[PDB]
Amino acid sequence: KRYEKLDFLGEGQFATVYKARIVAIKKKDGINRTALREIKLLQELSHPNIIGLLDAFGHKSNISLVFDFMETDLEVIIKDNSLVLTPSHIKAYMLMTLQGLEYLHQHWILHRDLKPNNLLLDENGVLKLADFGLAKSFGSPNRAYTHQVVTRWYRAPELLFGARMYGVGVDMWAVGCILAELLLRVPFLPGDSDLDQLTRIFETLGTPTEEQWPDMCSLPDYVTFKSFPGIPLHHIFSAAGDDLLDLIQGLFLFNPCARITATQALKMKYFSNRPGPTPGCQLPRP
Amino acid sequence: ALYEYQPLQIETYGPHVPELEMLGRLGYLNHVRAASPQDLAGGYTSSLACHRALQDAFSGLFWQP
Amino acid sequence: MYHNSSQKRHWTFSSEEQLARLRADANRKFRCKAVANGDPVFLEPHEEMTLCKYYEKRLLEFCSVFKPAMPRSVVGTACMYFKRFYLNNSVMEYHPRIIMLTCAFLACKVDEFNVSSPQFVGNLRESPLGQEKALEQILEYELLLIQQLNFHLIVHNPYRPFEGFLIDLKTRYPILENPEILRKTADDFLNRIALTDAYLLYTPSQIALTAILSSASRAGITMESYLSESLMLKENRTCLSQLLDIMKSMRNLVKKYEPPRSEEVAVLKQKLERCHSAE
Ligand SMILES: COc1ccccc1CNc1cc(NC[C@H]2CCNC[C@@H]2O)nc2c(C(C)C)cnn12
Repeated sequence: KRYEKLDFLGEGQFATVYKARIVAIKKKDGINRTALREIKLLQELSHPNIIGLLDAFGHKSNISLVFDFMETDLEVIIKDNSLVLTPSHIKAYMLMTLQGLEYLHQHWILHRDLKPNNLLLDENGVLKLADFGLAKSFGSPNRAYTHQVVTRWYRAPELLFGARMYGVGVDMWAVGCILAELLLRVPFLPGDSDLDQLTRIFETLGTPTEEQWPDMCSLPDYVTFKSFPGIPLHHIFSAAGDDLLDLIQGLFLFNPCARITATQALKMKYFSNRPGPTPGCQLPRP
Repeated sequence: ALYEYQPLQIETYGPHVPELEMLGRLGYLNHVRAASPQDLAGGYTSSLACHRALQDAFSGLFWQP
Repeated sequence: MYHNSSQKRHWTFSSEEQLARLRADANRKFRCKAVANGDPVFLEPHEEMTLCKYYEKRLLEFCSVFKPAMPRSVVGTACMYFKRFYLNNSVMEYHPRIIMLTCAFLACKVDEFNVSSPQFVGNLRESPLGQEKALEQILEYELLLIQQLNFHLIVHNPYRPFEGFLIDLKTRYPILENPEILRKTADDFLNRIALTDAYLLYTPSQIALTAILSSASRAGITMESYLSESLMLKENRTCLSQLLDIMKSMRNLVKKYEPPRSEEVAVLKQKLERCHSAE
């Protein structure tokens, strides 16, 4: 085509990503449904904090997708010991993630794969949601989805309890986990199994009650845990202010209906309080 | 260099859709199927279906090709 | 959302004349290729349109008896794919019986209607070897169909707007005591609007509202106050004029629709298979 290969960027089990000239090219059942999902969703979306699909082409039952080239991701930022993550940096990353997510949610799409390495960063410091291979439209009672979505460490408790019907909470919980990972620099809730994921969630944040989550027991794979009191958030996050703790509390509410939406999160005092989010050019470059 | 919220202003080219919060107040939710407790526990409410249906009904109703 | 969708941006055209131009370009360009390769073998554009209408009916009833039951959104997506494909391609180059199956096959994936290729092809009345050969043909044409759609796969159908209008009527228009009796006759009218080119000329909301008001008129209920005071069009008079004109134009597209004649199709199919056996 009109794109000359320059570098090999990565290998996921459904596609090989390579730099090209700068863009990133991602190369009996027919064309793969993950690629078709990416095409069909990203063609209908245009926002600065969502990865832009620039073109698609291919041959036979193969296909390649052209994307804006991204410099790094949030996982590399988190794991880089030499980068100090000031509160302004965390505010900037959260703001961009939430604005992209607000736009995505107004168009009735859930990302369902939010994690630090899916929050890509470009050379201008602009964060973009990427990897829409699990993304799906929501708001339709005619559609029933799967619960195993979202990587385990970022999977919301209603997904772990097996919710076949869910809204934006599955994204917001992951957002909270990402936020926690930005604060602690280690995965907040690193469960090695779904049961162990729920165990770590309840050990840290407390076992929810009926008042906390009225229909908790109606989820098909619900199962009862020991009453863990939970660790108060200000003990877990010892350097966070009250505004940040309120945001974290909102993102980790066990009730998915009560869990704060992207719009509600953006309206919180934390984002409007001092200090302001750093400009993109000043964000730390690994 | 502080941030302030400003809502997404995207032209729908159609009649105004009432907010999620107001749908029960305005009597819309009387005409959609209620969310089951299993659906509610996952965060799915009838308000979502109602809001999306109204948004699609009004989207581009006035637009000319 | 429709209002910033690819369907609105690229696949809603100004007039029926423009669609006629696009189809004429397609027919002319295939004729130029056929003469540059090696007379009344060719189909005229109205002959192509007759065959396209016949094969769209075939696509409809293929989806109608498809097992497992196919959602209406998938069917509408597949029909829109068929219409869009033949705007810029000739039935003499790509056979509509393969293309309609490919459209259904792709719409099943796009609308997340999980179907295995074996159970997709099991719906064809063919010997198993014929099912395999059909599947191979579909897999051959899948990327071609996607390219000819310009990778615009999300199709906004009138069904959810229809439901939303019913909600809004039940909630805000009490003088229509029971809007639900408007459903059947509106649905019928939607099905007629779908046979025309309206899906390429009007927004899905406009189509749904036209069907609803046509149903109300068939029941002799007037709905001018729903438009003027509920949708608040009495405050922007030119908007009400434009909307009423759109709905009248749609009703006339349905009025002047001519189904393919069976003798016509019988002859045109022989011409089409003659075109595809040769070349
Ligand atoms: C090696 O240096 C790094 C390091 C970290 C992040 C990015 C780069 C280089 N750039 C890059 C890699 C990349 N890897 C494929 C997936 C891997 C799992 N997480 C989602 C990713 O997309 N994908 C893209 C895109 C598109 C295809 C979204 C645009 N840039 N880019």
